[PDB]
Amino acid sequence: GLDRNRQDIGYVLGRLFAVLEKIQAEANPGLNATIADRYFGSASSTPIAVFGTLMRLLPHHLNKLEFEGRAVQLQWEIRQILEHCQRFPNHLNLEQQGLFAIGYYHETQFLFTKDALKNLFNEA
Amino acid sequence: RFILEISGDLACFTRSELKVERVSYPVITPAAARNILMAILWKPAIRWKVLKIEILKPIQWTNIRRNEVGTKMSERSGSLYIEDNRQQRASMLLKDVAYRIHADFDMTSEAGESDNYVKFAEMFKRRAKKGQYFHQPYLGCREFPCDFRLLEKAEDGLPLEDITQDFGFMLYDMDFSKSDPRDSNNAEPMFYQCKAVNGVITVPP
Amino acid sequence: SMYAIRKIQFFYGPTDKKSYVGEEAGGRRELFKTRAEAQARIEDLEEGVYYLAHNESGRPDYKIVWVRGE
Amino acid sequence: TIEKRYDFVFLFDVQDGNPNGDPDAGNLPRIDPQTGEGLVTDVCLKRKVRNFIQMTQNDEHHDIFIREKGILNKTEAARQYMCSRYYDIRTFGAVMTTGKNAGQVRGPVQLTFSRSIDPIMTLEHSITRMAVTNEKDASETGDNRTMGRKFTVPYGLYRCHGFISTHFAKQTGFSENDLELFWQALVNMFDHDHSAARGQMNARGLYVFEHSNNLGDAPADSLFKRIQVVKKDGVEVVRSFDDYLVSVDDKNLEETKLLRKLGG
Amino acid sequence: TIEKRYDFVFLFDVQDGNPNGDPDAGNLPRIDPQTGEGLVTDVCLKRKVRNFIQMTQNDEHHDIFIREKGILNNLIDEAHEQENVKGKEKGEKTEAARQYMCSRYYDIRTFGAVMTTGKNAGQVRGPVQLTFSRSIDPIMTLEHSITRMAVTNEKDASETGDNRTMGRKFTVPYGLYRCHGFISTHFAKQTGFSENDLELFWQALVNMFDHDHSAARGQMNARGLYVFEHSNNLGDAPADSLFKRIQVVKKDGVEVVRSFDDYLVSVDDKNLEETKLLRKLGG
Amino acid sequence: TIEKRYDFVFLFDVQDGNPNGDPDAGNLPRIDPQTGEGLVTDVCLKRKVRNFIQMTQNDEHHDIFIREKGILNNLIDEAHEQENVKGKEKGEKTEAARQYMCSRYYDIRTFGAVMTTGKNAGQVRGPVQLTFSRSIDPIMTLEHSITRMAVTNEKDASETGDNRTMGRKFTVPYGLYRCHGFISTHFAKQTGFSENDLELFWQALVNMFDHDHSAARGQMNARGLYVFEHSNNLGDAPADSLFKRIQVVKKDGVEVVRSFDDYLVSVDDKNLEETKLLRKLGG
Repeated sequence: GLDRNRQDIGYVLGRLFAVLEKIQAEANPGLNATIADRYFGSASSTPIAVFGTLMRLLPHHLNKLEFEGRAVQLQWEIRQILEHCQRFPNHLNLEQQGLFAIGYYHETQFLFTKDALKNLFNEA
Repeated sequence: RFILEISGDLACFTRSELKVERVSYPVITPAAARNILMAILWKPAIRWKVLKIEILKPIQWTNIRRNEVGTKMSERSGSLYIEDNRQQRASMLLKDVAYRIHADFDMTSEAGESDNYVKFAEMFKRRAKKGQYFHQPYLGCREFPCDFRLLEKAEDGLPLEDITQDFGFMLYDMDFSKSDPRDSNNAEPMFYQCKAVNGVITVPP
Repeated sequence: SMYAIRKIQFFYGPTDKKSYVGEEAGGRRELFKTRAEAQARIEDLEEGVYYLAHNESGRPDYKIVWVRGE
Repeated sequence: TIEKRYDFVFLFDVQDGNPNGDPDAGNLPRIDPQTGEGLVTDVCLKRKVRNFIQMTQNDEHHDIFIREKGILNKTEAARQYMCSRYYDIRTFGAVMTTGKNAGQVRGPVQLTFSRSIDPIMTLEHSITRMAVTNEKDASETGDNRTMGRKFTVPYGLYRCHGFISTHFAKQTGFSENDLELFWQALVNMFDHDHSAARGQMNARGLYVFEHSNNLGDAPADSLFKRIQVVKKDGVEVVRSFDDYLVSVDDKNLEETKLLRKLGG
Repeated sequence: TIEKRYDFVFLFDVQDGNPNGDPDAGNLPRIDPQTGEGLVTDVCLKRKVRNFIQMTQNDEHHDIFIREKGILNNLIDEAHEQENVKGKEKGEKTEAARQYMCSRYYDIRTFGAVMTTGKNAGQVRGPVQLTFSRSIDPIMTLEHSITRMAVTNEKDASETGDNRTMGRKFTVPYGLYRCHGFISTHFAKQTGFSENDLELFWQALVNMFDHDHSAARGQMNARGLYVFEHSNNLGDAPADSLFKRIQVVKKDGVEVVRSFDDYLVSVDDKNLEETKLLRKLGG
Repeated sequence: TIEKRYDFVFLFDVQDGNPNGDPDAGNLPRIDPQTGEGLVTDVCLKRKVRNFIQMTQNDEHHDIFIREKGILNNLIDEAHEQENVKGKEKGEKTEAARQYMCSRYYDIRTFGAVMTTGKNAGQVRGPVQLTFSRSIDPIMTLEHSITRMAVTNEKDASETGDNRTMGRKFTVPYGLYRCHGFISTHFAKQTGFSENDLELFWQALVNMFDHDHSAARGQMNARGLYVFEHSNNLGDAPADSLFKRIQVVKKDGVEVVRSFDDYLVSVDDKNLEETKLLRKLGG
């Protein structure tokens, strides 16, 4: 399963990264390219470098997404997830670096599920 | 009569025919119980006699070795210098043993002045209660101290009444007769253990 | 006749003991007809790293021997 | 001369190194097969005592009669002289070639196998060296490759139980000053034993129970139970003395048995 | 021979690279399985001291029984056929051989030694035993990988892929190692370990590392040497207290140890007034 | 042979290029995960030395053992047919091989080498050693993406948007790097390392990088080279009391560093002049 509010930095950052990746995926359907090899190595230690830079260009991907429902749902989801954080840390401890990966994979598993995000959005 | 229980971690009672490399008995030795009683209170006028022995927990082996010397020291010598003598030796130790005993005693020929049955019995009860002895009874070797609690009947784990295996003929004691004071020379009485169901019973001559 | 290998082992402290090859397992000591098989066998034992036991002095010595046919 | 029964409990630990390697299975530290804790046979302690005494006193009345070359290089009359000459022989006894009854001469002191508080784990370092042992085949072609497998343990603790029996001290003449010497010995028995194999072995705590009468008053089982040593709750892997707790109970013993704290 | 028993505590660190590599797992620096701290077996440090002596003296009375390539058994035999050893019979022959060898090789005099291979010449325990060394706080290993631009043999000018040549060179970023050492007076009297040789030994440990450099080791150096000097032949008190007097601990601020200034060393000398002397050398 | 003993510190920076890339992690620069600092494995800088010599000397008595494409066993065997064809009878035949090799190939005479593959020819530790070198302050890698006009093969015959696969290039905006080097003497006496070789070596260090420019590296330089010179074969003073006298510090004003003007270099020469010497080479 996935903790809603584990609140340790690595987990939330991992969920954020997974969501961004899924956005990149649906934004460009005719593609296989993954931001994975692009930025896991960056994300482990110094997210302060990479996260904001990615955030710069999320809106373009979001708009290029064809279907409105997916876009607004993912928008609300990232609004929910970013609530926990308050400031991009510059360095991470070892357990933080690992838990970042655990969070990424839990988030990917949750997103790929068939209708969970739909239910949560419908609650909103 | 009297009923006592002994407990301890480790215990070996070496058969004769393997004395070179220790092969302990499965059960305790009827000869051994005599001396265990005598350890608490030795008088030169008391003759002990063991009647019933009860196992308590299932038998269990372990094995061990250590370094030994085999040269009895003599006056003409100065020392030993063990480096020139060592004979590694192995041992088959029983593990986690507690036993129950029913036994009594009678009087030797030299009854003496204070030959009161009652006073010996009373002081035996006293020493059993307070924990008094010449020396801590062994369990076949000085290094395995035992612990004895004077009880009436059925005050420990239920006895393991399970019918167990045979053991053939077994060591009984060592006669003192043909020896004067200080056991000049002795022979070896035997008996038949005959696999008592749970309570091994020592038959007198 | 039966060609085989004598095994010697030197321990610290001048003592040392002897035994053939092939006494490890249920099979008895192993027999080679030709000295060439024995030579190859010596070579392949010499090949690997040798892991000392306790109180062992140095690498063992093998010598070749033909035993009269059992 | 002593006239009262004595008991004591001894607590000692090994920092890093092997106390008593089994001479049956390589040289691994002895361990109880079905529980995971490591024995230390008494005879090792007795040997360390004999070595300490031989090394420290070096005069008459204090010879040992069971020596090790490394450190240095009608019947009743002879028996009494002999048991007056060697400290070891009158302390732990001996067995004569001939005498009263097969030569048995017991002596007061006794000891017991010293288990460990908690299950223990071993490490097997692999070890090598420069030069080949012998020119036999000379291992010239880089064949000096040989491995040694030296053993070690990370940390532990050890409980030992010891008795006396004054009646034997009677016929051996164990003077009380000898008993004081014995105490001092086991207190300082380790600073004069350092060898590569064992590593640092250290002595933690000594607790001495003394009775009032000759034959004693209270069965020693409770006397032992009074001292308790437990693992601290927090840690799951023991690494030092800090991880343990020692508790002493002097609430009832004060009747006729006195307690000391010589160890600490 | 020497007079007074000594004990001491020693503190050294590794800057970059592996201090000791397990021949069971590549060259991974030795590691405790549970606590995650690094281990440096004594024989390594002993070997380093032997090497320093080899470098520094080149004189008789200071040769070393163990060297880069020599037949031990030949050395024993050589020592065996000398006039004193020849004269005696077998029983005293071993002792004579011991005495000669102990006269010759400084190493055997200081540390232990074993010699029973050919013509047996006995065993010597040797005064200056020395313990393991541990690492204060768990360390991490950075598995580095490298490449060769040639190929060893002519078998393959070109590999199935590129030439494999993937070489690994492990390293460790930091960690303080401490060890504890003893010296015995009585055992010393047996082999004649004299005072001046102890002086040489102190000089050795103080300046031991600068003369051992290698590809894999990287920069090393030694920080602390604190010495407790007993007064009488027998002990003044158990050593454990003496060790516990000095201690090292992490400064509270950091959590990734990367230098000496991260750590803090404190020495206890208040109740010192006992006859034991504290002499400090490392600094 | 050199009659002194040298210890030195080295300071070099990188401007816009990957200094040496993980053979596994794609090609991204080698960084310290916990502290986020840079790494430059020694073998890289040493290999640059060897390339410099290859270009400069090109005769005999300065040939280099490792080449762009060669067979090592061939080089060993070729040495095995020198004059000492068998006259040393396998006892020092290997030793003769060592002497000949060290007679020719300056690489082996200076840095260590291993020649025991075929007909084993020996081992040399090497009078000169170098440490890993790492970054003063953290660095941040700027990944890129670039594109090639035409397709390599016909397997991806069709050309689409996802086609023309980009591939990447990595860079580092700035940095600075500290290197620590040691020179032995007693090891030098074995392989005849000579003073002239040392002079060549200093010129190799100061002028290494100009003669090595690739696509990836971009500009690199040499900011400083300081040499501390012992006065005895014996180590006069330990290493650290030397090295701490050359302290380089981030200036206060800037939070993000971009060029050498930011950093500050301090050389301390309080009293080491009495025996030790300090010579300035970098500037």
